[PDB]
Amino acid sequence: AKTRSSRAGLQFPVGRVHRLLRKGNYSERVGAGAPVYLAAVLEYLTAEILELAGNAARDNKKTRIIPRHLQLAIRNDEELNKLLGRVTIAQGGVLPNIQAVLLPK
Amino acid sequence: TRSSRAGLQFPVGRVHRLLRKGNYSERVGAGAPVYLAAVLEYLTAEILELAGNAARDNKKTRIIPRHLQLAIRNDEELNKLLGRVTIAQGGVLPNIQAVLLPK
Amino acid sequence: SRKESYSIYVYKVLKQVHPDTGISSKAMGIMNSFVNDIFERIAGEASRLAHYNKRSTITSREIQTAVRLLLPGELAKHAVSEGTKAVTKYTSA
Amino acid sequence: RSRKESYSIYVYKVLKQVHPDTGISSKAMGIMNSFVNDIFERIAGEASRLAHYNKRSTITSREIQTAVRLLLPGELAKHAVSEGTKAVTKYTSAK
Amino acid sequence: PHRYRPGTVALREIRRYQKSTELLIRKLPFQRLVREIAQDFKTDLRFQSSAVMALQEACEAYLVGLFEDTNLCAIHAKRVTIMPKDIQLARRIRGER
Amino acid sequence: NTRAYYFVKFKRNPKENPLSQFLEGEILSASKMLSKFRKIIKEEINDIKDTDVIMKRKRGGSPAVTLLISEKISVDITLALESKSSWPASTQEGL
Amino acid sequence: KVLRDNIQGITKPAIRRLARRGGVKRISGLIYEETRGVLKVFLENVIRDAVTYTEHAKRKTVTAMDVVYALKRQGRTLYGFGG
Amino acid sequence: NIQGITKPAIRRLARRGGVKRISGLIYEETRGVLKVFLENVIRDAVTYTEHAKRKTVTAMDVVYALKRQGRTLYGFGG
DNA sequence: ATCGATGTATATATCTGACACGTGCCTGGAGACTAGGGAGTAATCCCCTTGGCGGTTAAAACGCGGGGGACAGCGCGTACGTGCGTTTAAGCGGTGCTAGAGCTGTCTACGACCAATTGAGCGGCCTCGGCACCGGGATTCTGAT
DNA sequence: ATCAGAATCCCGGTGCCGAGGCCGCTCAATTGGTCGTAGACAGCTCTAGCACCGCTTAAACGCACGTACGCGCTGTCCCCCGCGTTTTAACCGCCAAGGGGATTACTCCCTAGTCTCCAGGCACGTGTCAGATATATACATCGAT
Repeated sequence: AKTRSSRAGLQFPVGRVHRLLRKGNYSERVGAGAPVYLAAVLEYLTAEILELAGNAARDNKKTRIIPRHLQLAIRNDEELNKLLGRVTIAQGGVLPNIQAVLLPK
Repeated sequence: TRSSRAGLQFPVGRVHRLLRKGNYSERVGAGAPVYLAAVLEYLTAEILELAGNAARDNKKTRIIPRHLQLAIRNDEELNKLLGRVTIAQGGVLPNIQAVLLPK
Repeated sequence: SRKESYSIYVYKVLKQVHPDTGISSKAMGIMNSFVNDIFERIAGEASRLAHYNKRSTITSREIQTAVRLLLPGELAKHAVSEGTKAVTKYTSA
Repeated sequence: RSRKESYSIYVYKVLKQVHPDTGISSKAMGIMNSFVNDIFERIAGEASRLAHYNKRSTITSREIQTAVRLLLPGELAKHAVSEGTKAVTKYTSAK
Repeated sequence: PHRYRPGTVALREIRRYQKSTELLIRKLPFQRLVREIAQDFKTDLRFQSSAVMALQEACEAYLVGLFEDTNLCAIHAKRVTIMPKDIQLARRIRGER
Repeated sequence: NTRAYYFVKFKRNPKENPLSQFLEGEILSASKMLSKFRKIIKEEINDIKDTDVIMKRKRGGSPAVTLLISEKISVDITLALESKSSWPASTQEGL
Repeated sequence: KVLRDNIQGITKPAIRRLARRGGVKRISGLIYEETRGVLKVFLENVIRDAVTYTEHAKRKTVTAMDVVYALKRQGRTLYGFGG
Repeated sequence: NIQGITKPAIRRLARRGGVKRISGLIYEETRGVLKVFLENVIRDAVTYTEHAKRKTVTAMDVVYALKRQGRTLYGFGG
């Protein structure tokens, strides 16, 4: 295997991540395994978000993940929602949630 | 020195060493530590001046953390700068809600 | 004549997870910004961890404890598992 | 017998400038010290973000000035910018 | 005239404006408001169209996330109507000015 | 009170003076005049087809324009305002 | 061409709609003025930093990256506008 | 052992906060809130510690943990 | 409670702009060497944490009675919602101008780097004052009288 | 009002310890002097921002009316508060053990730097299908009747 990404079994670019860690001035040096690890973590997080979003899309019987579906995936999952609590998502809308007192009797 | 050249009291040399060995950028313009040392000294003079006065109100000749908290929280634009900062042994601003007062 | 992004890598991950679900353009922009956000967060945390210890290099140890500091519980555990797995494989053979 | 850095004597000198008779207790010393560290780390972090945002490799007084204008609130910002400009200008005035 | 009992149209409008995601503040008046606010900082600025749209997205997100907390405050006081004291309590708890 | 450096303000004059464009409020701006001067010189020396005359990059204001002819000649062109009026009050005891 | 008093472009039904999205079932009549004040304060606090990032870049055009950077600074990260 | 945060101590904290009259269930809720906050902060402190390959949570670790939560704390050699 | 009809949700047919895909170039990723400095590891010092204890005393815990504040119910008036008709100005398209973003070459000032050196700063040490406090006196609170 | 019983505030002598001042030394800041390059300046190009007009038409406005709901008022009760008494465990000072932090010396291997390929990725361009809407249809449901 030539490229470090395929050598690490990932899909995110280990090389691009290595460059961004170098010309980002986070430290004088960047260990060999740091880009591998960081790209693996990025890949896992984006795989989780895309999985949940795809499910949210399959719910509404659509085929394309629009931003609405990313918002539903993020908000409707406690751990992502804690990771992305201070994050507006353009066109995201809001979770459909009427307060329990406002509904008529 | 180099802090005297700028009429500062904060050490421009030390702020240079910290902007350089802190990995904020590859290069540090030689006029940056001066500007930064001046801004630090101005904010420290502001804090210590408001603090001092409060201590003098408590008829005391020695600032203690309570006085820093009184200065930082009474001033409106120092509060906004340190809005998310708790000061050890600082106490709070004497403030009883007007609804709780007797009637 | 180039512009960097993750617009294709996120698409590969998608096709790997949901083999038949497309992704809009604005949603691709969102994911492309989410990856950048998490990258800057984990990298900034690893930089803080490099200085707090008077180290100089961002090893994998630094990135690992940064992932533990940022992501909440089960995301942290799974992300650390994935990271160590990818690193170990890279070290292997 | 090492040399741990801290802004003790500096804050002390600024105090003796602004209140020639008021002392400062070691705990308030530590608080002023951590305040200097916090503000300096904020300003340099924002200067770094400015530099990288505009693809420059130098933190010049321009970046520190915009960092001050971003962090410190309104009036504090204006007066701090004036103080820094004056100091830098004076530094240029020497050789 | 035929009429639902008050509250019903408000309920269906809540349903409808929580399903959809289109921007709610009318666009052109928001562009004008942004330019008018920016004049006080640097005269004759030009606003990338997408920058104005980003400001509008952020502002609608903030007002929606403020009316959520406002509604929480109002219901907490055994009311259904939100009122300026609710908004001011929400913004005082959040930490804003 | 430097006795040698002055601000120039046009007095009343009926026939419009073509230096109006170079005003900055009531002061005639050295910067804008220099800018127009150098632009004209550059565009004119680009009309020199069979001789490489190069305008040297800006260094100050007194050596307004420095031109290089071929690879041996250098010519410093300094623009000066002329006043027929009395010598400035300060500069009397001289000469 | 100066503009003045466009805060009334955030009309009454626009704020009513924003609320209905927020979940509000019944809005008092003085919410409109307080909401316009709140929106103007927020917009000033964001556009000041947008314009500052601009001026520091020596540009004269507020890019969307400057608005996104301003929001990230205020602590309200925005996703979906590059960078 | 959370009960070490006694009823009068929560009362004193509320007094300092400006609370005039305290209900009876505030005590259990406040013990819960405090335990949550301490869980988060000590988790981050122990993370920084483990990463430094030490075994004594030092003041700088808790200061950093609080800074990371967004509650910067002046006064401990920051 | 049926209408009913308003509204919501379900089903199919059509259009079209957005996307998923197939190339061509290029530049950034990858690989092989070299070198040196950062990090690991072992040894040693000594500080600083932990534990144990005995006593004292301030604080916690407990009982109790009573009053004052929480909470429910009712009434009343206003003020907010809803529907219609009228007015306004957003949105869209289309054109047209151009101010300014963006890329590129040149060139000079400026900052990194290294070696000498010299004073500023840190640490140990010690003397004095400043704050806490105790006590006595005086004024001002809160509450029954 | 008043009178009292504390609570608080003022003023002064007093002790303790911690802060402020001094002195010695080592190490980092300063100063030249050299070199490389970042960035500034200008100049060209063309994208994109602004301005404007005219139409259509959806939304905003204004107004009228009714009723739901906010709010004040009253009544009851339970549950905090405040106080006095009994208990308990925190503080403190002291001492001992020893674990671990911090430092130093040595060595090695891991990463930066550089140069040399070359394929992964991006912009371009294109074909098509997912989704929005139209039209038609089945059913929930709000509600005054």
